[PDB]
Amino acid sequence: PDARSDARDLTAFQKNILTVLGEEARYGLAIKRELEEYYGEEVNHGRLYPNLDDLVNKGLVEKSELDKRTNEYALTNEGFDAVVDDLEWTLSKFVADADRRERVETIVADDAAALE
Amino acid sequence: DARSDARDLTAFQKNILTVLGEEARYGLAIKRELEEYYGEEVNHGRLYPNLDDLVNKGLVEKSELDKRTNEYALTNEGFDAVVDDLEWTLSKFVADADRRERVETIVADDAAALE
DNA sequence: AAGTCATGTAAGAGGGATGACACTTCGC
DNA sequence: GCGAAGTGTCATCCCTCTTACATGACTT
Ligand SMILES: [Mn+2]
Ligand SMILES: [Mn+2]
Repeated sequence: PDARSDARDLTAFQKNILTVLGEEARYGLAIKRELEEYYGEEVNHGRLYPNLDDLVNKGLVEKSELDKRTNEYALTNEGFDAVVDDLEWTLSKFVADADRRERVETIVADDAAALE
Repeated sequence: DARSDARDLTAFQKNILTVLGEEARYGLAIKRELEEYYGEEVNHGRLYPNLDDLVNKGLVEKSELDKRTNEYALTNEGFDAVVDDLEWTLSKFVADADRRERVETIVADDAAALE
């Protein structure tokens, strides 16, 4: 399977969900909480749990159980490709100049400093 | 703030801005690259409503190439929206060494395609 | 058992898409 | 003129989010 076919028509909310899981697997309300900080507003859980179940059936996210009241959601290999594919597509269109490039390099470098 | 504008944007609109980040284009030119991204035919009745809706938000400047042609381009505010949801996904992707190595290889293979 | 936590779920509501129909303008 | 390019517009479908209500599970 190729992620492009199933990961280029997702809503911004669904793409932001996969971006979150790209950092590491989280449970339902942990994704809700880190999405809420991006938007600056509340994220109605009635919007989150259905969007994650759609992302699950498409093969982008997997659903495992921590308790049985809690589910830890994590990207499938296809889902990881979905994030990589869209990141390649943005950098393709952002790295249009030598100036644009190193703006990315320092963006990465700064994020490399943030780990320890 | 850039995140304020960036956060409230359809995916179809984030794609329009990423298109204009590469180069300022005219209406249907944007359409054709969005068709090459989606693998779909992009209804122009959907391209122009949003395009003008991004001009209402201040992220796109609608100039005029010819009396029948418009040239769309990103504003400074428009470009800062693209930068900061680039920064957002890169902060979440760069989670370890191999994710950093992977990114900089993309930018390397990307920067080599500019000749 | 009490108070949460975590998730499931549907009706109505809300907002963009579809698929046309229209105008002007350019090139031959 | 004639065809096409480029864009403007909307009725309606379409689909998602909102906004609640709902349950079982973990902690004490
Ligand atoms: Mn909630
Ligand atoms: Mn069209």
